[PDB]
Amino acid sequence: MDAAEVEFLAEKELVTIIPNFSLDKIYLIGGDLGPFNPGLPVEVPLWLAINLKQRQKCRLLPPEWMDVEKLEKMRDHERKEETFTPMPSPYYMELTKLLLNHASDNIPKADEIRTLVKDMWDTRIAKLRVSADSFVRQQEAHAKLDNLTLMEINTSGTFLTQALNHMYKLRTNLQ
Amino acid sequence: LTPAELIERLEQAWMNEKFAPELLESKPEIVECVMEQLEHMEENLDLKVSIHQMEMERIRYVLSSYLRCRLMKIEKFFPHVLEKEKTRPEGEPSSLSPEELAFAREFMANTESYLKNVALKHMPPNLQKVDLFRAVPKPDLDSYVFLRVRERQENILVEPDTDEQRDYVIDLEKGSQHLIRYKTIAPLVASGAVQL
Amino acid sequence: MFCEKAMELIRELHRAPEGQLPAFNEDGLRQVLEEMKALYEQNQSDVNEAKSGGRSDLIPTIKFRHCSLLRNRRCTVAYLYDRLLRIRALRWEYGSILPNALRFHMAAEEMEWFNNYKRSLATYMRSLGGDEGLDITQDMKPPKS
Amino acid sequence: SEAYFRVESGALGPEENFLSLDDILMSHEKLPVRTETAMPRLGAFFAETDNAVPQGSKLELPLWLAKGLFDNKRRILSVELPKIYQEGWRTVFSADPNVVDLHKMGPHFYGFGSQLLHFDSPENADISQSLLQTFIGRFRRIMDSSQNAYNEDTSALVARLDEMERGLFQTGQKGLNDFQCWEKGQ
Repeated sequence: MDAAEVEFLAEKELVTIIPNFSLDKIYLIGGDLGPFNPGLPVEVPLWLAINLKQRQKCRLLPPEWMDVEKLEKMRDHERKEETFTPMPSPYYMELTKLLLNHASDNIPKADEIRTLVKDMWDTRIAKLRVSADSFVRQQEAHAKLDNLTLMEINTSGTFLTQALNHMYKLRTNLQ
Repeated sequence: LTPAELIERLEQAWMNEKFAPELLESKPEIVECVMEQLEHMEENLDLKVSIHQMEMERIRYVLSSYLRCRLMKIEKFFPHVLEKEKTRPEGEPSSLSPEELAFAREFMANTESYLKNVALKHMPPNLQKVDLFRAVPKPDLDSYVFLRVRERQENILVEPDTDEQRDYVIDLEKGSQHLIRYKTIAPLVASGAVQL
Repeated sequence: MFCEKAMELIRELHRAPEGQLPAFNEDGLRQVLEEMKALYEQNQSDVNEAKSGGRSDLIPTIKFRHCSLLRNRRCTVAYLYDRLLRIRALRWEYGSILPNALRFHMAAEEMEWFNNYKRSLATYMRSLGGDEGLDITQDMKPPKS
Repeated sequence: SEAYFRVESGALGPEENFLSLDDILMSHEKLPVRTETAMPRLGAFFAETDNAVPQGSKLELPLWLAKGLFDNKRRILSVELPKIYQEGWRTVFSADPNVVDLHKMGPHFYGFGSQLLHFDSPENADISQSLLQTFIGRFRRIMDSSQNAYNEDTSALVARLDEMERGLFQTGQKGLNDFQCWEKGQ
């Protein structure tokens, strides 16, 4: 799995748009969507929202958590904690990337939001490094990690699992 | 039974296949239903049109990726894929659709023939037969993986290594995420209690 | 000494990055198959003496020759199998028609393996959807409009 | 490139993978051995008893050959442990594993070491524990540089890594670079 596929799953996440056009509810294989009404909030998959925004047929609304004040508190929280803290969304990195790239005009303080989220990612990947060192040094064989995101797990998880596989062989070569 | 659920099942197989170190069970009923849905929708074919075709592409992509992943595994362990199917007890789920089986057979014949005509037949009388079941690596089930618990499971034994003294029990809670050896939770992947 | 020629086949492929395909080493393959013949002939002779006409003092030499045979055999098969894997890759990276640069470095037999392979893939992909459905060679990357 | 799925090494397990080019290269490396008999015709270091090798002859044989000629009874030959696995280096690895250049002293440190266990050396337990501890002690520095945690030249670190570590380095680097290209998709 590559990062493009992680984003592919993120695109399924629902977001709220403000249509500037009218249209009867559509019947997609994954579920009904709409109806659509000018000026009325609608729930649609991220990939559809992105496309409609590009097509300039709607306004993108930012997630309640995509706020400089809240993100600023989350970043400080993540730094104070030795473990991983609960992230706003299971696809916070993908939603920031896609929304800021296609609707920064609809997101206030987009510049700052980008820095705060980039910081959270930096602090969490670094923490993952320190966490893995502890896991390896104590030669652990199992771990719970409810707070990690898929993008994070996929980005450095092949390294950790490859290392664990080798250690397993080395730990059992005299058996 | 619904289309939405059909798609969820597919993505589940797609993800599980991507991370499992071995070839997983064939899901013919899923592939077919997805092919049908695409065919039907394709025929039904204004903005609503562009929206439908976009979704069709998303689904087509997952199917193709899933099927592509299965072929590489079939190719990687081809002798073991054929031997396992050969001794598969009646009733147990096959790791091969009728079509994938044909593909695997052909891969074997083609490679064995190529190997025979190019070098083996030109070797001494006592060194012309190479056991492919031994020459080709089997899947390594002692590979670590990450999973998402879909259904609560209890009394799961974690085996750090070959020293029974380090063994301990664990419980997997719904929604939680874990890191552990694949061999320990393989049956859970098959039953769908867990997701890789 | 022994099995050095076989090592040249391995180093050659090993220094070829990204899965590149250097010219098929016919000469190298021939020289190895010959060494095997020679090793087998020499060994088949000493074994006679060991049986009757010599001493069980040749056994150590006989094992040495045997190991050298198994070693040459391991290297050539490994060499040939790796080339097939790199060639298998070609179908998914270039398509069904290969460029001159690749086909000119491939052995006639490897070209045949490739064709048998693409013919089987065409059959698999065609049985997937209706009469002719789903080219899983396309949509290699997630859709993004 | 993407569709090329070569046979991976198996050196860390019971035995190497037959078709693994990397294991074939690893098993070509030599190890100290001492003859325990006479080897006729093989004297040309490849009249005197039909050109035989003197019993009790110290030789540098490729790992694969020694494996094939070896036997616990130690009748054909006996093997000595390369320096990098003896008391001396084991002590240095134990103090701090990061200082050693496993490329220069390897380059198949862990894989040769694992397969070396097949010779029933009395110090097999010392050799084995040394292999694991060395990887454990080097784990962090490899992960750190593979993800460029400190924005420093990795070429210098990668040059002192054994072949297994270099692969690990690759995986880590590939994962991060893939993420950074995605994150920058227009």
